[PDB]
Amino acid sequence: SEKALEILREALKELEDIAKEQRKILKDALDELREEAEKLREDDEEEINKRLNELMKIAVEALELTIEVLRSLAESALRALELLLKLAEDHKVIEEAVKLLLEFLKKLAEVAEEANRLALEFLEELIELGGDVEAAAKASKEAARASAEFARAIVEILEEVARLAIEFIEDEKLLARIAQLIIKAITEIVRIMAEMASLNVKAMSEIIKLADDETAKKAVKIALEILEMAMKVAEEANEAALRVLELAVKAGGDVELAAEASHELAKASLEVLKIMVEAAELLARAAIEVIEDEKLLAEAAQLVIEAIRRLMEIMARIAKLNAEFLARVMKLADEETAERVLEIITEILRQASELAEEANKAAERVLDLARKAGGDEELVHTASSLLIKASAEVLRILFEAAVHAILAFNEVLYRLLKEAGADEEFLKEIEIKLAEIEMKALVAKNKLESILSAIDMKAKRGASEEELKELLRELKKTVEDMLRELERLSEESRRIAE
Amino acid sequence: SEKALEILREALKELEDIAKEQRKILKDALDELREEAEKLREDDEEEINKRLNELMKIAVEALELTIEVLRSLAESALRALELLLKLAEDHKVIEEAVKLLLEFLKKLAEVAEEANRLALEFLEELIELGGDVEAAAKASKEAARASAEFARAIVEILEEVARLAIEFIEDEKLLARIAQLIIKAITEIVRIMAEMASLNVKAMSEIIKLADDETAKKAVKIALEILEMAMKVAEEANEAALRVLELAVKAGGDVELAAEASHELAKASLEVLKIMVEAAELLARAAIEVIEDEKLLAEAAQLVIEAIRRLMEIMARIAKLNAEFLARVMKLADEETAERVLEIITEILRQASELAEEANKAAERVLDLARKAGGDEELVHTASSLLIKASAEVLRILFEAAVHAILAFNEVLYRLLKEAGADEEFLKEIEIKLAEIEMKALVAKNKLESILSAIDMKAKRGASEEELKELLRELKKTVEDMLRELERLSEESRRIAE
Amino acid sequence: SEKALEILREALKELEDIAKEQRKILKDALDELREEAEKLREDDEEEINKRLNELMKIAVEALELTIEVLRSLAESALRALELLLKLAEDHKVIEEAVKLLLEFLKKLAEVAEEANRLALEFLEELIELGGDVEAAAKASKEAARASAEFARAIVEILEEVARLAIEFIEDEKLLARIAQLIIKAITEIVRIMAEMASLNVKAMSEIIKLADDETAKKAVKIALEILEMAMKVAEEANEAALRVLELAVKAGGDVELAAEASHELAKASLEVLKIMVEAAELLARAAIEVIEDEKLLAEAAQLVIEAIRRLMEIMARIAKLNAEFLARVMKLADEETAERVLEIITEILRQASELAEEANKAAERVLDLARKAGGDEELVHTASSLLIKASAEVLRILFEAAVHAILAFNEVLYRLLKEAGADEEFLKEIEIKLAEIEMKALVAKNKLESILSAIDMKAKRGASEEELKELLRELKKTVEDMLRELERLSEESRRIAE
Amino acid sequence: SEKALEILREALKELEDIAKEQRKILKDALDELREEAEKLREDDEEEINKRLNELMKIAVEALELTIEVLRSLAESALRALELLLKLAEDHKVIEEAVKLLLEFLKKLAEVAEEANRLALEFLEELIELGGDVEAAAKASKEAARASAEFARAIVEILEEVARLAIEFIEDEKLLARIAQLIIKAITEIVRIMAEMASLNVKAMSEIIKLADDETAKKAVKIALEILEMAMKVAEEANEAALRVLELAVKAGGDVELAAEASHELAKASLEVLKIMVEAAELLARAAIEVIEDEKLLAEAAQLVIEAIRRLMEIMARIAKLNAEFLARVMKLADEETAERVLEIITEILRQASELAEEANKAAERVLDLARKAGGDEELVHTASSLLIKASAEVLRILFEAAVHAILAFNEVLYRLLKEAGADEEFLKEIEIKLAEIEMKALVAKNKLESILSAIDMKAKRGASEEELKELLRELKKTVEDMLRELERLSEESRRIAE
Repeated sequence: SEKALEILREALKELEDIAKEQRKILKDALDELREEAEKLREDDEEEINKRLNELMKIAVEALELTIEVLRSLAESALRALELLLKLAEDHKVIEEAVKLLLEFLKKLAEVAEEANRLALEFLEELIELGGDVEAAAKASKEAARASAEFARAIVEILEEVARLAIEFIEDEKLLARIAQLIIKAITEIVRIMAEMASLNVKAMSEIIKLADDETAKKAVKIALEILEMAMKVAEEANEAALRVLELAVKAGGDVELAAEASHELAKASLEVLKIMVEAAELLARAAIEVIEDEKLLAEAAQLVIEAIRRLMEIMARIAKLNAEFLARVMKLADEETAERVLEIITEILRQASELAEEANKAAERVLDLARKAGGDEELVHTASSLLIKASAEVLRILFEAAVHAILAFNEVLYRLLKEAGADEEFLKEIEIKLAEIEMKALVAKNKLESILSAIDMKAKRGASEEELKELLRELKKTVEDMLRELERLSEESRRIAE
Repeated sequence: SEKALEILREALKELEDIAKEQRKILKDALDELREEAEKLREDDEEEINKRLNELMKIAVEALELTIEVLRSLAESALRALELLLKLAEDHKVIEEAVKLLLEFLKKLAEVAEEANRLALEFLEELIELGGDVEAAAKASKEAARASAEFARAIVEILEEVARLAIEFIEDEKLLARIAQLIIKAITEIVRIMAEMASLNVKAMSEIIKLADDETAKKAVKIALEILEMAMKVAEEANEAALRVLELAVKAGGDVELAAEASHELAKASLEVLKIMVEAAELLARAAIEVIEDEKLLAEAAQLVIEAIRRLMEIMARIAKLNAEFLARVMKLADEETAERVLEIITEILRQASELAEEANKAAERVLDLARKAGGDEELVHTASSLLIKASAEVLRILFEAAVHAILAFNEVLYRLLKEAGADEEFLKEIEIKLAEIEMKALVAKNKLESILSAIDMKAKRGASEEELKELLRELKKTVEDMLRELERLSEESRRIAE
Repeated sequence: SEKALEILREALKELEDIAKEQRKILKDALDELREEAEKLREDDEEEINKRLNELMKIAVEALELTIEVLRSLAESALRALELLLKLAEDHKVIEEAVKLLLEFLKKLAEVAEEANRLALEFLEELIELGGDVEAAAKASKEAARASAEFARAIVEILEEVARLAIEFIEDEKLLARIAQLIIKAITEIVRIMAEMASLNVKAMSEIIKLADDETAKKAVKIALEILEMAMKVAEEANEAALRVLELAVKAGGDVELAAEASHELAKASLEVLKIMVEAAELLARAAIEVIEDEKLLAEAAQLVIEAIRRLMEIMARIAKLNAEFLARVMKLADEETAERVLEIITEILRQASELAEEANKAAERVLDLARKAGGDEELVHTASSLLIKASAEVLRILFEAAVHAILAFNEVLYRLLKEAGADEEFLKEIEIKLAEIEMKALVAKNKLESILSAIDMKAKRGASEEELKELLRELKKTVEDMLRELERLSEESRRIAE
Repeated sequence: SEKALEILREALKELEDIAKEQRKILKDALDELREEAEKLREDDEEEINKRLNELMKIAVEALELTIEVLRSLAESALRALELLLKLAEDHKVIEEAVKLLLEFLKKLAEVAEEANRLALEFLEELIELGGDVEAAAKASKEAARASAEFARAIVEILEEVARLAIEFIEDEKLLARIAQLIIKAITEIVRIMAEMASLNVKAMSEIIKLADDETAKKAVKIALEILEMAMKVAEEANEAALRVLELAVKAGGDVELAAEASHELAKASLEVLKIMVEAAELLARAAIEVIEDEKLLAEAAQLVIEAIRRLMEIMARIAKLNAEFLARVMKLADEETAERVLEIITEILRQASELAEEANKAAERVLDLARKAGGDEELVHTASSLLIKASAEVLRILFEAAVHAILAFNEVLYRLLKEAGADEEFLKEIEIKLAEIEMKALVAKNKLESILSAIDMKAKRGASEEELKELLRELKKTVEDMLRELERLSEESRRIAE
């Protein structure tokens, strides 16, 4: 039993050591490359303009190779855990092995972040030397894409570890613990990936300082591209984490603990999307302060606006998906953990609305920094219209999620009353009051849709921004009023019940 | 029981209210757009020529959006009925709920027609201002296409309501009532859609007044296009209505009542195709009186002729399809409701032949208005040849339907005699006389095909129109004589039977 | 019983009457077209050059339409027989009905041949007037293609009648009679189709008289195209006839009678391919005597050579397929009908070899008429090489068929000895002598392949024609010697048996 | 029994005779072609330049035809064996028949090699006459491709014979004998095919002597192409031979004998890949000594380097595949034949490493002959980098195979201990020590991957060749040390066991 845990501990220690040695090998090769570049700095314009691009290309190739080595190390660690699980029938050693393997994959993603940071700081030391700016930006984007690929591979290995633990586990007290531990590890991986992407965006922001109008615009374009792919990694980590929590719930893992795990996952990923908003806003600030035009200025500002639009949409989508998972788990849960899950869903949706509002403040700050820098006016108006439309979309989706939570909680109240052997006429009265809840909820949803339609009509027509802000304030008042009324009606249904 | 009916009544009242409020929102936004256009009328030629097109584009976007809101309201009303059906085991409340929901979907399609009328009257107020004519026609066609999409969505929701009523219903007296009520609602929807399309064609007819020869021809082209898509909606409404009547017949719904429902459906849809013929004829009159050419005149006249050809063909197809459904239901029916169904089929085919003849009179009026306005002669001859061919095609198809009705009635007489335990030699004599009926029917069909072939030969060769009219009179005499003879032979078979 | 036969007789009489009336309608319309053309002959060069082509196009449209009417009549007659078969349990009336329906489809294909002859004689009366030659040839090819389509439709209706007779029949004495009657009808249909194609080729041969070098070459090209599609109809009629004979054999139809039916089918289709060879040779004679060149002369001669190559190949393929069917039926047959089937297969292969040799004489006559008219020499050498290769291919295939017949007869002798309860050691000696037969047969086949390879090597190298004729004489001597030896070895095996 | 063996002996003697006669026919036709060419040599420049190419084309057509005849002979011999197997229940005659048929297919491939040699010597006698060089090279490549197609057809016939013997055989002592005999025959076929390809490469090497720089480069290109397709035939022969050995093992064929058969197969195919390396090196020597340039010289040298890269890769792949087969058969084998199989795998991997090192020496000799002849420097550096990468790849793959062998042997030791009914705690200790073996093996594999990654990083960066040679020496030291340590750990596990 414990001897298998010690053998896996030794193998994971050796894999951590080889990962550290591979990072040192990357640093050595990057140092050699930088020394060659510095030696060539003294010894034509075309010579430098060509060799610096070749050197950044082979340096990104070296980073991609070290990412491949680290991913192979991760797969071998997963295979080691697979060996250990087979070699063990006990639960204590199994849980200890999963904890140790999650720690190791955390350290491995940390080494990968250090390798990415080395590649980007070397690209900076190269731009010091006078290399290209479009080529440097492209090499940086390739670095970030290989890093995001490593993040996805680690997420899949974490999902496979969760699946092995589910398959070779017969208890709930421990299986839900493994669920929450795997979820903590996935949030850690996505935080490290978002940190890598934020560092790469800051590097592009320090690159655009010495670039031509068009070259700076291309740099901003592919910096928003790397932010888009980091967002894709965040969404994929969320989906895999939620798959893991669904598997355990399916296997009987504690209900309230899985609810707390999904809440913590939603919180961590909303913080990740917030830090990506922050990175995009810093990039937009630098672009506006260096782009130096009247047309490409507004073009880069509008492109950052599309990135923030996608950030808002992904915030809303992750909030809706976690609210729906909590709704299913509520459907399965209990008399009182169901109300705890409804309260937790309300918490997650309040957090998502707050972060969507912070994203709107970020986009408004970017559009004001584009106004003060004197950009195109049509582009700025279109960006403001797009943010009004996107904020309305987030209000719509979060309201739909809250209504779905209220419906699921009412259905759980009814399921509890039916299980507790109440009267038939009484249960008919409860099911008709729940039908009332659903009718008024559908009506509220379509009323929200109608008011959103009116706002979008005025927006595409080209209304003033102050006007749309007041109209959106009205829509928010209406949606909050309708949620409060629907909650009051559901509570009166519950009171009629008991 | 009744409480669920009242809850659904309240939800449908609120959905009717939100639909009315959405129509008011559309009117408000259209008023704002029209005021902006009028304010710009006073304040370049390019400025106006561009902004008026942008304004018509965003106004049609507003109409498309209000159609989307109304369709979402329809889906939510269907979901409300789904809730109510589940919440009810009683038949009276179920039937009352279906009646109320059909009334609501009638009012919803009415609101959609009002929204379409607003969009078209606004496009007219815009052409008053001097916008484009091709762009105005394209915006009008987009409006009509979104309206036809709403009509199809309502038809599918009606079919889903009929299917829910079929699934949650255990009786024939009431289930056939719901069948005929859903069919009345589908005829109402298709009448409203045809009215929207006729109004849009009249709007295009009032547009072509101030358009260039080619611009007027493009306007006429896409007005016939909107008539084609309204015809497609009529055919789809027929197919869905017939699917609904087949489902109930399958479930045991009264036979003679389903026959009366299919007869009324055929009658209403033939009136719809008649009003579309009328709209196409008015459009052709206006085009000929404004196109002002010798080549594009005949081109627009020939295009209206192709539209009338398609109208004739769809009249014939709907008549054949309803005659075939009545033939199947006859196959299932009875001793005497079978003869009632044969009489009703004769009525439907007489009505279809009368409306095909009225369509031929419409096309002849259009070709005479093209002759008097001095158009191309080859195009007019080709149009007359196409109408002779299409009228012959309708005669062929309606005759095939009548023969199929006679065959089905004879088969029902034989099935009745076999069920009533008659002799074996006697039943053999009856089945051989029915084989006689079928032999002479096949011969009659191929004789009609041969005479039609001779007419088409003379037509493609380029015969005179008076000549083809006399030859078509001869073909009609022959087909009526053969139908009378086949009916007499079948009646003599029935007399030999009893 | 007999009353159903009389009712079908009446329906078929009426369908024959309507077919005759449709032929009269075609003659009337063609007469009207020819009168219009003659009236225009007196009343520009472009006027005539355009209107004559339009008139031939609409005349071929009239022919295609009359073919459609005749095919619909055929389908209705099949449906009448279907009614009659259902209406009858007796065998005598069923057989009489099938005989009458085959007679009717014979008369229908005869009317179709008369219609084709009318269309082609009208195209001739038009070329008298001075129409195009390429357009006239294209209209003639379209006429022949519609006629071949009618021939295929009739073949499929004959196959369907054979299948109905098989399905509704319980005896062998009569079922094999119906098999041989359907086969006679299919041979009649393919003879009529080949006659239509030969008449069309003769019409093209009388057209090329007044055509330009290139126009005459195009006429010859598409005349060989119509011969190719008539060959396709012959092959398809063979395949459908053989499918019919296989079905009956499967159903227990007399074995020796099915063998005689396949022999007669092979004989008739070999005569059909012979008459197509004759038509191609007449076309080549006319082309060579009118093409009047040194390059296009040899081009048309080489194209006729490719047509004759395809004729040889299809002769060989039909012979092989019928020999294989007889081999299967032998496998099923008997002690002595098996030897009768082996003798009949020898007869069919002798007939196929004789007709392949006649095809070679036809191609040699064509190449001599191209030599005497002074054509290109490379093309003539390539044509002679292609005929040597094709004659060698036919020798190979027919020898393979004869060897397959000998193998099947030996296998039947062994099956008979095993069924008749002979000794085990004795049956082992017989099966090893049959293995000897198969070994030496495989060796003979590959020796034939090797000698054919040597001839083809010398041919592609460009050997003299007299030389290849002597080498082919040697290959024929070798194949006949090996067949005689293999037959002697099989007969000695049979003698060792008994 | 024996009589069937004698009948098959007679048929195979006749097929050998016809093959010999076909070779004589090819020689006769080639002699005639060469005489025509010599006669034309005396009797324009364009005349010769065209007719010599036409003559080489038709000569390669003659060779392709003789290959087709020989393949048909092979198929007929397979069919003869199929007859004989059916005709025999005894094992002695069956084995004698398979031995005789393998001898015959050996003689047939020998005749095919003689035909290929005749075609190539005739192409040489033609280049004596002054034909093209690109066309001669293309004709030679077509000859070699048809020869490789014949080699593949023979390999498939050998696999089919092995499958027939497996299907109609009930014993292991004899079935494993047939397995090893079929494997010897497949090694013989692949040796003959490699000899044909080496002769063709030598012919191209004697062709490039009188070719233009670009023409010589094209000749070298397609000579390496024929070497590539001969390598493909070697790999396919290996795969089919291994399929055959797997089938017998599946059927119960002796285990240790199948291991010896796979070892001998691997040895023979490694010798084949060695002789292909030798042919490529001779071709590169001739090219460098005749190409006479500074750019195309290095281009041809780099192309030979890619061919040697593919040779190294295929050596490694065949070694890995045979080691994996021996690992499976070990998994099935025994207590001591398992250690014999581990020793044999060590032998095969030592042989594969030695031949990969010889391939590296060949490529280094080619690059030194390109350095001394003064070629491009970038191309030579890229070739040296490619060989360092390929040698590292072969080290990686062979080490993976050796580790897989050690894992399989440990698993067999554990399976033996579990079968021999040892204690449960004892078996748990053994399975945890085997888990130790697997952990340290995974760590060793990823350490090898990391060091290989560092070498490839330095290589793509453009390190010096002496430097990479020392780094590769270090990687080899590390891999040998890790294999020795893993073997010592496994042996200590086995000692703890017993």
